[PDB]
Amino acid sequence: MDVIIGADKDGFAMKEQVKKYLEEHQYRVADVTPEPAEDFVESSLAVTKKLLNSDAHKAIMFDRYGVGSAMASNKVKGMVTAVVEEENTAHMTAEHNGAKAIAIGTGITGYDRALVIIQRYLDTEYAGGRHQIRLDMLEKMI
Amino acid sequence: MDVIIGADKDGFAMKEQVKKYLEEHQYRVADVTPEPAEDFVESSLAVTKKLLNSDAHKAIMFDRYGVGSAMASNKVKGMVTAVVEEENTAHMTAEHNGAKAIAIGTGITGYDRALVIIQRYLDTEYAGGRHQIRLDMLEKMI
Amino acid sequence: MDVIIGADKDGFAMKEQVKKYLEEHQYRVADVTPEPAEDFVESSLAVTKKLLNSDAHKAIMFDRYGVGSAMASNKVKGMVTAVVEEENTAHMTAEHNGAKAIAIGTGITGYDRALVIIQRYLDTEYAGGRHQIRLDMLEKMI
Amino acid sequence: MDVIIGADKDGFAMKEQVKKYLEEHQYRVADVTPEPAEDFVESSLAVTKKLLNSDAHKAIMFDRYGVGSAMASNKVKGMVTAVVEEENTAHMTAEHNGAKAIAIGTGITGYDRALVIIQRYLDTEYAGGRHQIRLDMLEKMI
Amino acid sequence: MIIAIGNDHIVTMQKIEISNMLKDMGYTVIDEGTYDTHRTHYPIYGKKVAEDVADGRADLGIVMCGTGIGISTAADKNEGIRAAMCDDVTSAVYAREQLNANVLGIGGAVVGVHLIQDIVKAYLDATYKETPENKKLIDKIDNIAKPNPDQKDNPHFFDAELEKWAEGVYHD
Amino acid sequence: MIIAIGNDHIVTMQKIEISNMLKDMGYTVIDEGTYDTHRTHYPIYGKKVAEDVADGRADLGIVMCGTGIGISTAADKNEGIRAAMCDDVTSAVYAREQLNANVLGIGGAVVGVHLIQDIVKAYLDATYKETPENKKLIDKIDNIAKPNPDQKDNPHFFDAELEKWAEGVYHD
Amino acid sequence: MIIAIGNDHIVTMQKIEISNMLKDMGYTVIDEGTYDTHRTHYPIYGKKVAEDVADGRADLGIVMCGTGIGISTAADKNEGIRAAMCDDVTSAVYAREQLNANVLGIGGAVVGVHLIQDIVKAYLDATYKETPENKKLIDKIDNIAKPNPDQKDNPHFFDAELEKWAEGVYHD
Amino acid sequence: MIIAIGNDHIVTMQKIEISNMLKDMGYTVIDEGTYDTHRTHYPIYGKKVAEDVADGRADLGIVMCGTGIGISTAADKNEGIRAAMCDDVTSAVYAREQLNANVLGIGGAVVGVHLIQDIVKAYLDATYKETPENKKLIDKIDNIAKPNPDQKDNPHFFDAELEKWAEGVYHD
Repeated sequence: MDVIIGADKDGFAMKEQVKKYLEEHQYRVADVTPEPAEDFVESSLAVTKKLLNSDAHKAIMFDRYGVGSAMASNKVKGMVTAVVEEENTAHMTAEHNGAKAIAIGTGITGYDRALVIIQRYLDTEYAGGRHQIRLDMLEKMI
Repeated sequence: MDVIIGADKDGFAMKEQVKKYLEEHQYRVADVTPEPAEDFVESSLAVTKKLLNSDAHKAIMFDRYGVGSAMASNKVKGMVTAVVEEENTAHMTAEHNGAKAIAIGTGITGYDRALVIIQRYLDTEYAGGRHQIRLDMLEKMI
Repeated sequence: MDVIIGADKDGFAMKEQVKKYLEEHQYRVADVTPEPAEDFVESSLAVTKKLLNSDAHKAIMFDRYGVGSAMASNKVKGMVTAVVEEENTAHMTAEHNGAKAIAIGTGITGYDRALVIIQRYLDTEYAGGRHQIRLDMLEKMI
Repeated sequence: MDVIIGADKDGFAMKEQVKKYLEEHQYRVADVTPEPAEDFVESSLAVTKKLLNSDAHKAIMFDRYGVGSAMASNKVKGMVTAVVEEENTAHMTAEHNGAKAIAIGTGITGYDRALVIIQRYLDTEYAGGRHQIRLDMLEKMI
Repeated sequence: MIIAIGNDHIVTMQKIEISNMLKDMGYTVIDEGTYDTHRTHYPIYGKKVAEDVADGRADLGIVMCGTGIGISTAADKNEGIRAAMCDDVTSAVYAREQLNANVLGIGGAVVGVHLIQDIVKAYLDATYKETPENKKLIDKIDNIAKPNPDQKDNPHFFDAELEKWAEGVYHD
Repeated sequence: MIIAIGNDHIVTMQKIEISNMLKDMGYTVIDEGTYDTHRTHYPIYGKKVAEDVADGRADLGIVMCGTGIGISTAADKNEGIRAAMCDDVTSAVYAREQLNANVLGIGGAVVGVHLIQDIVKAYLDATYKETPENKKLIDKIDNIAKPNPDQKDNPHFFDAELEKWAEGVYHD
Repeated sequence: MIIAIGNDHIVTMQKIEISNMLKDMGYTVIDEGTYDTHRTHYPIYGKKVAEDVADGRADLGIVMCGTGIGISTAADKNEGIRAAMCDDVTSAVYAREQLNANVLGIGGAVVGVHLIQDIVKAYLDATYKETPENKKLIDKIDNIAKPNPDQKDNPHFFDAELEKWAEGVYHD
Repeated sequence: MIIAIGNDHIVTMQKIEISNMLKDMGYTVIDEGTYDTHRTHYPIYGKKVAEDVADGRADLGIVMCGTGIGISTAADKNEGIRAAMCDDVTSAVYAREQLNANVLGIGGAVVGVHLIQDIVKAYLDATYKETPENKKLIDKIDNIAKPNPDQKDNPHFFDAELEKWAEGVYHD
């Protein structure tokens, strides 16, 4: 399973840790920000582009609050990014929203919790079915 | 205002950051763990002992998950420790439970959120009134 | 206290029983249908006219289902008629709506229940206060 | 379909009307009280005995409030009598409780409504299934 | 078929239950009544529902308040409306079949949800059965009130009362 | 005064409302009925409430289920109990004044909370008034059933049924 | 000040709580979100709220769904909107002070009502404070999407999807 | 497995939801917490739950109040108990796996139901993994408090405070 990761200056540290974690667990990681991005807009849009052009369906964005990477990346037509700070949304957003990426706020979420969030997100598959109508609606928007 | 703080090996880093924060904000801090404690049992009981034996009414314990320091310190008769991971309990536990201390898990809560939590806890006074019946009940237990 | 009553062919029997009841209980009754009215439209409007043109503030309309007398009399500007089949509305409609009259359907409500309903309605005064805004709105409508 | 009916002095009148109604609708009626029973205990127990000894599964008891016929008849082992004063219970008690009989209070329920109640009760079949456990429990009691 | 529904703050939860049922039954719903449980005034939503029905935006209406008296009375006081206050199936069916009532009122605080569902279904299932007798009754009913062009389709009709309420004129 | 209350899963929320009201009125409440809304069986709780009243642990009892019929009937089928099924204030007052009913049953899903409150209040406020007539009726009622010591105070009385339920014997 | 609020069927009750609070605080509320709990789709209401804010009908917007992710994302995908998904007070205050977010999204099924109240209050109480840094960020964000006039102010935008839903195309 | 659960009046509805889930999952539940929503005191139910677990009547406990702090602290202050206050899955799993916590506390007013369900399931699914390291920690924790024979299994322990409350000693 491929995973696209990216981060700005505030999220870089955790991104580096998560990268190590992912590699240790046989995940093929595509880091779009070997060096911290100028800001969360650059990092979030970079992850989005790599994701929407790759055959990967999992991505993780890192910044100080998460809010920014999602706000910016969601402006991209077809993109669906979920800010995640707890363990229920971690999997539900993948199951129902097919979230193409999740955003983690390093100033909001501690490392140990982030890992539980991340692993739950990665282990969950989009359920499709009735949920597809909402996804069709979102991908239709600007 | 006075504030008692302490931490084990896992919470030491954030404890040091917060101490500096509190000092910059005119708070008189009493650090009972200048060097990281052996574990959260030693750090929490140290904070508790210094608190129950001082004119201070607020304390912050730092460890990896918060749970431990709370579980341990709450065993001490008369002590009331609240694990805090969000901004509502941050003030409600002081208002309602007159929490003598709050426990923050560095692996659970990010630094920026921790500061909001801490500031809300410090700016909130115990309401007393009907709430005293519950504190009287708690202090009566082991 | 004063009470205005009236009924059509279907509610006449109970109306006669209640009149006797009210008389035995020291109530001054004004029967506007000594002989059964042509229909509930004539009986309800007769009660309404006599009520809106008297110093009485309570009236009871009798017909087969209650609905008709209420639907008809409520068309008169300023009138408020409540169909009543149970003991809670019996007093609440007077307290809240200052109901000028209640409508009882003889094919719906048994005589014993009707008496409890009636007595609860007669013993209850309009509360006024916040409730007046709603009566002011109603009296403003056709 | 057979229907057992009975009534005391207060319920006799309606019982006579319902009897006529039932006959007009091809129902085979077994009236256990050609003359009003001494009281609701006698009439309710008479209906119960006739029902539990007959192959009929529908019965109607009449008295002033209904409450009494049900209270008394339910003391009989195996009997299930439902006081009914509205149109939802009219069918639900048959569907879920398999109510062997329904009790109608002539002082509580008007004739037109009683008929709707009665017809809904008669038109509904016991659903069995999960409901049977509750019926087994009731028939087990004194 | 389109059903307009309205309510005051006391029975919003009951209104939600009925709204859900109607949709499951295939009805299109126009929810006019209050959407939350903040203190408000039943005449507002009663009038809104009445006008949807009178203007043809909805085929029938259902209104509820604690007892149903207030909002159903408000609904009745509108041109083209015949509002039936019914806390029982029997009179609701009568209301539809005989008086061709186009607005049903129910006391959401005195009638249990299972029975409310029954009243609504029975009222909707019923069909008006015209006769010379009920037509004369209905015609009389439709001609009792004196129309007011200032009320008909006027959304600012109660602005006067609302301002007073804001100013605390209606304190307890 | 002590009031025992019980219920099945369909009306737990209505039970909670009545429980709060009773305590606000100064009554001591013994909640027996089911505490959550997980599917269960009305006879279990009706029997619990009945024995509380019969054994003197409570002065009066109140039971509810969707229609009230199931739980009130279960309550009635116990020694020393006179359970009255009342969805109205009138029959409830009669039950207390004339039959000295010690257990009140109400249909939580058919009666609105405001009216349930009224029924409960009227029932509690009423006082039994002995007369040669109702004394004779009460005597007859108290002697209809045949006491069964195996049921009396036996909380495991329905175990056979509960096991069959666990084994799926009562599937739909 | 005017606040537009919306939601999907999963959190209608949480929406109602926030609606009551906003009005108690003196805000004027425009409730767009679904009014009952019948299964519906979060993008419909997220878009409604977004356009209210974008067109000036409302000053700020608040949207919620089970996790908040769906409705907040739908809200963000509109011209003139900067929607912030915040299940905490800290990121919510940041959203307002630094990104001048005009729409707040919350997970009604993952955040407790007391904390939801706190988030909403903190968000509203916060004030945007321009800085050369956040002005540059806001500028970038406002220029990422490509405006689509066919979507802007078009309430029938999701009709194709709604029809397919009616035809059973989205079965599970 | 038997799970004892308790709560104060603020989160009875959340407790009901968890109680329902546990039963659907096959757990036997002992509901100790308050059954309605009448103002009461969290220490009472925290102590009740703690003792069920300590005496072996239940295998594990779950307690909830608005923030969970009060009731979980009460639960922890009992012999044989290791109460873990967790509003997140991560620390709950840690609590079980490392500290062998036998009582889980959650803030029913700050955590949404979907997340509460997740915390509970995760805590129950987790298994204590003993090591020399955590055994030393646990042993230290179990030896901090000084036992009080007057508290252990004493149902009248808070009678003193309850009487004062009745006398209005604890007024606002």
